[PDB]
Amino acid sequence: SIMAYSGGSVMAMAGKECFVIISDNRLGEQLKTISTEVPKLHVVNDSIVYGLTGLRTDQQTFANKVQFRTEMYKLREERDITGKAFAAMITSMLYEARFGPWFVEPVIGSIDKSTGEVYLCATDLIGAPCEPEDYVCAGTAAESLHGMCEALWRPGMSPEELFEIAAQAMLSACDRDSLSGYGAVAMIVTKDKVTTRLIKGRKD
Amino acid sequence: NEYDSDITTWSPTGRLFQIEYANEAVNNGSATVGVKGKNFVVLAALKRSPVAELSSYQEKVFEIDEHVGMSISGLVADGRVLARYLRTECMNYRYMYSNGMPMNQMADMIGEKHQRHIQCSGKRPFGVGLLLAGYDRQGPHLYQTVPSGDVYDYKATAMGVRSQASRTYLERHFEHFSDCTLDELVTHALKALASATSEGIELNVKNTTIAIVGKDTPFTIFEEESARKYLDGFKMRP
Amino acid sequence: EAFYGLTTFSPSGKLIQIEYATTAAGKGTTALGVKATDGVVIAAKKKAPSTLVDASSIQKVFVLDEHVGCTYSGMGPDCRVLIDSARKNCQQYKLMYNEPIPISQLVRKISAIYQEFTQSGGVRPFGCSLLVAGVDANGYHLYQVDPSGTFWAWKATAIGTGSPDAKAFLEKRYTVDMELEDAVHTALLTLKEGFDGQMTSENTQVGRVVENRFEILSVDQLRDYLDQI
Amino acid sequence: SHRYDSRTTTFSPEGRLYQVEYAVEAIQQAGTVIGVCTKDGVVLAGEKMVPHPLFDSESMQDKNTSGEKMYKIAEHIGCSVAGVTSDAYALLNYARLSALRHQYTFQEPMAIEDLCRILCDEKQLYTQYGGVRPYGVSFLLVGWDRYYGYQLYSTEPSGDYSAWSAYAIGQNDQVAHALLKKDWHESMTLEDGMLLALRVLGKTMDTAKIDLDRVEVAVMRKVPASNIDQLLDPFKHHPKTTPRFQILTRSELKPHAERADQAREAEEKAEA
Amino acid sequence: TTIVGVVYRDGVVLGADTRATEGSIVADKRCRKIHYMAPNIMCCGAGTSADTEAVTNMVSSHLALHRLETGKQSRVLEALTLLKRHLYRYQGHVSAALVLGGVDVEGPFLATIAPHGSTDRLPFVTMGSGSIAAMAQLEAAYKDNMTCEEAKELVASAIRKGIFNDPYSGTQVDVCVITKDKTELTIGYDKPNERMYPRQEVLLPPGTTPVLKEEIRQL
Amino acid sequence: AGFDKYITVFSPEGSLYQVEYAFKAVTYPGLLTVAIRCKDAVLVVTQHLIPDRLMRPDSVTALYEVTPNIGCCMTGRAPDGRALVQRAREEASDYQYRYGVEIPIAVLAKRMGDKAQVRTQQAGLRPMGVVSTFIGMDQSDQDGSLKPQIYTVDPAGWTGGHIACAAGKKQVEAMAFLEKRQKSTELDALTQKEAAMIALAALQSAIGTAVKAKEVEVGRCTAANPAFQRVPNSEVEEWLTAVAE
Amino acid sequence: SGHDQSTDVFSAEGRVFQVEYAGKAVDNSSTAVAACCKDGVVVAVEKVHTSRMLEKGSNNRIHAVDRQAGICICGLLPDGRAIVSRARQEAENSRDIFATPIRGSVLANRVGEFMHAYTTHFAYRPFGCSAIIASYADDGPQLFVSDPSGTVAGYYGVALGKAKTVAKSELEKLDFSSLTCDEAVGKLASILHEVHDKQKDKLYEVEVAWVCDKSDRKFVHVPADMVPAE
Amino acid sequence: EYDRGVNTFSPEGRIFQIEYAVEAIKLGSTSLGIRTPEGVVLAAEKRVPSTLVVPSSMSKIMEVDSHIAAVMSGMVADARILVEHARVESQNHRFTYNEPMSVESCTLATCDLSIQFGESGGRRKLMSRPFGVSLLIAGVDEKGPQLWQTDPSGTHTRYDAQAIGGGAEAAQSVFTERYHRNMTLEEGETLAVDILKQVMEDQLSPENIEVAVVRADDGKLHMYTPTEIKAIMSR
Repeated sequence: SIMAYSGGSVMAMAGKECFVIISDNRLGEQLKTISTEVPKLHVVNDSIVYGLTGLRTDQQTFANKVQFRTEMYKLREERDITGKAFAAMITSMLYEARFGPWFVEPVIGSIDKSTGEVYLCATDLIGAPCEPEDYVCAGTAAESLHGMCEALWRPGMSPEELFEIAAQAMLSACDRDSLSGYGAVAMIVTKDKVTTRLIKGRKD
Repeated sequence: NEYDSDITTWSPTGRLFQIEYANEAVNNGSATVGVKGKNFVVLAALKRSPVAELSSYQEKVFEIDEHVGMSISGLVADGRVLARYLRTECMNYRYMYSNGMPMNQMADMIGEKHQRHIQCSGKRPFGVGLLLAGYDRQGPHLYQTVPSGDVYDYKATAMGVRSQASRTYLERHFEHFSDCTLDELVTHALKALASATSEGIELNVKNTTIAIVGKDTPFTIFEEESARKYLDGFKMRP
Repeated sequence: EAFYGLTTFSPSGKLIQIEYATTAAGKGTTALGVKATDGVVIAAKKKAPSTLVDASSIQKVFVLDEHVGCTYSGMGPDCRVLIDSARKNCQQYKLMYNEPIPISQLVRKISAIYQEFTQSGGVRPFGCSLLVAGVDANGYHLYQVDPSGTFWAWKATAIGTGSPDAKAFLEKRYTVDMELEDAVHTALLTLKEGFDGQMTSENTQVGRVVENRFEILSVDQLRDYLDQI
Repeated sequence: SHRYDSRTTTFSPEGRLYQVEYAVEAIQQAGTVIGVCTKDGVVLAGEKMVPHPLFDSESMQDKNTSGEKMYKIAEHIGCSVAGVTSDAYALLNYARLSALRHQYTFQEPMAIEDLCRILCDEKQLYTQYGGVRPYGVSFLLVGWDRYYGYQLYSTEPSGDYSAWSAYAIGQNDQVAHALLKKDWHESMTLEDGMLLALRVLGKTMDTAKIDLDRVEVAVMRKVPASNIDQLLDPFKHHPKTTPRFQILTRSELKPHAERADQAREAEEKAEA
Repeated sequence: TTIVGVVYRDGVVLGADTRATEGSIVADKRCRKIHYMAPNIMCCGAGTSADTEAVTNMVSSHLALHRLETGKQSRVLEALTLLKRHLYRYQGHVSAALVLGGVDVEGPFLATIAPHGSTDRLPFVTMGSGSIAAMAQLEAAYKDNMTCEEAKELVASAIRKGIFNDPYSGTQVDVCVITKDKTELTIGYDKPNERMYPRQEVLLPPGTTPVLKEEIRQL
Repeated sequence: AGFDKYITVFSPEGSLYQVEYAFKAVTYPGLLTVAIRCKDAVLVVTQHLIPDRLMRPDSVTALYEVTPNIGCCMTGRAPDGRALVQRAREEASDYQYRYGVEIPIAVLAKRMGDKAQVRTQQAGLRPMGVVSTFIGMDQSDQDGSLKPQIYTVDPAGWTGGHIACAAGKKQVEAMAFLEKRQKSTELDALTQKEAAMIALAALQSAIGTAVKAKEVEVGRCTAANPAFQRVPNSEVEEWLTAVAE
Repeated sequence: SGHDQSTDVFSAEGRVFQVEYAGKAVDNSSTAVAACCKDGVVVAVEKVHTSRMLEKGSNNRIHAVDRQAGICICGLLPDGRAIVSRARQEAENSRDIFATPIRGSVLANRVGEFMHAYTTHFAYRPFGCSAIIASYADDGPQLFVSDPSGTVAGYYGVALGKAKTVAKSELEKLDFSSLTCDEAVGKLASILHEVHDKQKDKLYEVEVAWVCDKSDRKFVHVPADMVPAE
Repeated sequence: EYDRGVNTFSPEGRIFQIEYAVEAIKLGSTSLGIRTPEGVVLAAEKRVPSTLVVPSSMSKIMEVDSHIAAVMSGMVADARILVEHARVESQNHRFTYNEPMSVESCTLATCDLSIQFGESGGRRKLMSRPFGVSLLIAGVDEKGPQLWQTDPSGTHTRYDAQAIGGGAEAAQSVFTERYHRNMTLEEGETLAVDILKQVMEDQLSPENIEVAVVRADDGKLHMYTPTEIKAIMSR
């Protein structure tokens, strides 16, 4: 299929006043690894981090469109876009091409810097939203990621515990997936600081 | 006059001065005469004579279809546009029905085409008048169109510069046109055309075109070579 | 078909058509708006031409969305086009971002139509001025928009006939820490000062922006505020 | 009807376009804004209308995008307007759209000269086509790009643009040009340059003890990068310093105003 | 997906399940399928979630604009007409099966809109993959002029029939009651599938996953 | 800057001359109409005078059906109003096809006023020199009952409801008579017969000729019968005889 | 001044002067009369010829629009031809979309709406002709007149043109209740002959058409040997 | 001036814009044309603005096709459009019928392009004004040497000897005499040179005028070089 041509997997997980968003590093052409250092995460602002999964050209085109839209929003509206508004904007952009769909599947995590509420979203290729309170995941290893997150996640996690759970789930899901792997990159977003980490993985 | 600069402006007395100016343009063209007989229609066109060595040619008589032709007077470009439109309509009709367009329908179409250009702001009237000579199941037909859009069904008529003399001559022999033969019709048309020439110019082949349409005669134009039979022996006897 | 511009510059650098439109926008009945630490109240003057006009049918205070309202002074039919455009813009914003439109963005969108009709060909400028009041993520807002497209943010302002006197009265009475019903009292008194007769609940239309919403006041509510001033 | 057509985009017997000249005259009555292009930044200083006691400030977050006189086009581009403000807003939106489209196509900041050129063609188009009035606004563009560093451009309401080391538009622009020529050098620091701006503004508006409620100042400079994240794209070069457009606040502008007016007394006390 | 609508004595009772399946795998266990249309009109949706969300949001925005224009409350027939015209315009490619329920001055109004645009106004309706098992319940216990409690219990039972006999439905029953004056939406009206056998909660101390580079950015 | 009154541009006084001139086209024909509403019905009476005895009296009329439940009266340039009627009917039909319900009278009046405003801002279009009076019944909320409704649309695009209104030649005198009668009684509490008598008395007093039945045409909407229909001449005759006391 | 140069401009007294000028152009045209005889409609027009060499039937002013409907033109003939084309389009639309002959009132309203649309835009001028619509549809015999202003009025008897007042006065002497088309043809022809001035219009012809029960409710011209000689 | 429109008629019946464009022709340089049984000769006055101008860059005679030439008078900028249209139409005729296009047909196409001017936009974008160009098209076809003249009104006229430009009436006066039906090509060339002499304010030099000839026997166009023009003068 077209969605599994480039490989890649992204997963967001919700802490208490924090969220951890993690992506694999592999970029390939349906069996062959073009590169092993291609993360799929994008930072919109200090509060929102989103990742794209699917056809890599569609990932890049949609990321460019989203960057254009967010810069225009910040220019017109003198403020940073919020997570819910950003997710709604992505939903509208994806539904505009309802019959010419983009082959991406975004995974958005956001936190209110003043409140601390965590908002997660994961739409389909046509924008059908999904907002749970535990975790979202997309990619070729989506089933394994879902299983690991269901088996490991608990409500009241600390940023460190949440990061460890996310890293373990991501690595174990990529081990069973031939189109994902080669380490991981994770972003822990709290109310006060944002941390970026690179996680050892198999070179397989 | 502040009511003559636009076509969509009515004069306070109920006149349209732009159309009247187009009629004046038609009245300044070369003289032409149309005569209708029992089976034939003959048009006579007065073309420019050479200046003693220099013969200029300008096409005034057009062949519209196998059974239809016309003579223009006034703006030559408008006459060419109208000829193109009429030829296109005739080709369209003969394609659909495998027969020539009837003359009444043709006259209605020319009238509608003229009227289409006298009511829009971004349009101007055709500064040309037409004499349509044709034949159909209903017999010979002779029409005259004006920039206003009126189409006149005529037994015999004339238009152009100094055409009042041609008209007043035709008003003496027209009631007999239903009995005159083709040669007599040609002679009558030639006399009418000669009545519109200047003092020192007599009709001859160099400056006269003769168009003929009939029941078994497709619309045929007669010029320098073919006009010898009608103009070599011809002189106005008062 | 009228594709040339009707507003052009003058040898003095003035767009006299826009100035004439502004003059037309100041000939309507008196409308005014007052901001306060917990809301904005805008009051207009519904003076019907006769007693046979069914004052309930005539409206000078409009709801643009669930959080923003408007009032005007000048040409009402000119105002209704802008009211409809603002309502459609609010709906489109809610469809796009799933959030109430901020008042500043709505005012910018309204101002762009003003400029469009003051510069595009074949049309004349609008002959009305708008008073927009609303709530957004950064608090309470009250804007004035003129036919030229220029907009200001106000604490207390007035438009229409008798607007200089209303603004002069508001300047001395307004207080930086004025609260909601105090602002309503001030607005009603300011209308009463320039009012030709007696203010009845069928003669005035008032809308008080209260913390999440516009909520045009009912006849009974306006009576409850009219019998108290 | 064609009778009432004003024929805006037509030539006159002298080859001059009257609508353009009238727009220029309109800009002459707008508030004065002065740009000074130094080697470590560009300063914009403009006079804003007298603040009415009932004026309210739009409680905008991110108080660096647009002021009462000065606006941000892109992260590396800023501008100031003089003339029809409502005409200026549409052109500002167009300039932002053009800059973001260029960033979309090439993933690099648009050159300042390129942005100045692209919005000048928009103004020129209305003087030759359309049959409507042109934009009555002049722009002072500031910004930074790797090809020429700090730059300063001025645009006329005809499509013409020019590059300047120091310029002014609005009221008393000739006087401001005369005074800027007296005092400007290439070896000028940012804080010196701002000192030149206010000192020229306060003299064009003819005030002593320059009023803080009537002046606005913006700066295009370069600051150390803040949001550089190499792990998210290991192959992208991130520059150490990024251009920043910052509009000065009331508390930030008065330390520099105090330098300007004491400089004014220091220079006027010795004229005897 | 199982969505059910019932007309009772005074008002309409709508019900839905909360399971959203990402192609044979449960994506979200508490999806919301009872959408807002008006203060007196609601619409449950089944099928492509994106299409249902888009059409419901668009028609609700149009209704809000129309009530701003007219000043009256929206009629259920107006929402039905808008939805059916939009769905018919796309020849069923906007795959959304809707159950529309509201109360007007003309009384309760319950209808179904097929993805192709056809509409059926009925006293009790079912839509979705688990609709048939739901309908068999309604045909077995529905009576005219039920009280609010009877209608709510019947809707919950019909939803539970699709919950247990359809793999695509479950995890809750969402119930919405619409009357002339009030519209109430209960989310946890019935929770037959509770949380049993809690997790082990195996702990992973910070540092069990090796890190290659780290970057901390204070805000 | 010399004409400023042949096209829709502002005068130096901030007024539109081409729209004020269209207001004088309303009273130019010399016709008058009066619309009133009682507690349960709405009536409109329009002057229907045929000086030419060779003219078929029932062919020309100023009363039009917009929808079965919404009727209209046009006062002013007779063809112009006809055009607006067509537009109104279209504005009904599309509405009926867009929402599935019949268009409310207030919404139709608002949309017709929107149509009029466009011709006052676009340069090449001439305003319709007529005043439109739509009468009908409005379906109320929370009780389901019907209420009579009158809505007038001006050539300027101004739309407004009315308890009672007059339009045309000597409309000021008719409005003054109606206002004077309103100071004593309550129009919204009267019956159909009393409202009809008041409307005919106002029409007669405005012109002072004691009109007959053939000289007027009356349209009516009632709560019992929401459809708009014209009152037969016998009922108009009995109303006039009741007025003649 | 400039208040009478285009139709999109109202005068200070609320008038459209271009429409009035078009009506004045109509008033200078040849006289036409029409009568509704309770069993059909008879229309009669006078055609003035500027030439004695015109073929018989030239410059027809009466044209069939449908089987039962026809239009007589009083004024600028090409404008009348355009109006007739529009009316024919309206009549065939009813027969093709609604499968019914167009009612006389409906056709008259369509003609009036078409003529009125040219009095509202600056880019067009009003028609310089009045249209007499004679129909015998399912709504009985109908006779309507459409003014260059676009207003339509139904008549029992109507007269238009230069010799309008005298022709109208002659029409006032008829009963129109006992009048039948057979005698109405002669009455209208006699009125046209009597009211016409013989020293200014040397060449004149009377063209009469009718649609009643005698023609199977079909709008046709009269038999040649039915109108009086003079 | 914009008091009158571009489609308005004069009270005498003439279109104002067309009559104004005719007066622009008389302000241009003089162009000649001679038809003889041996061929057709085109002559034109260059009237260079300065001695620094490369005379070949202001060619008053342009080649429409290998058998058809065209010489213009008036506004040379507008004449380029007409000549390009004529070239395109001639190439289209060769493409479709595999034969050289007749001179009359080429003139017809040129006038068809010329007439399309006005102000009403509607569906097609028309020219705001007529061409200020009068064309003189010479060629050789199945009907022998043919010379035609084009007007800004869009009216084509076949001629035996026509002259356009400033020195038109004097050239016609010379045409009334000294011309017959059967001149030789050399006689026509000498007549054209003498007529240019009679109507030229400047002195005649080989590089001061432009001469072209389409020969009946050859059937091809031949642009004359300054030495050939001198050889014509030396006779």
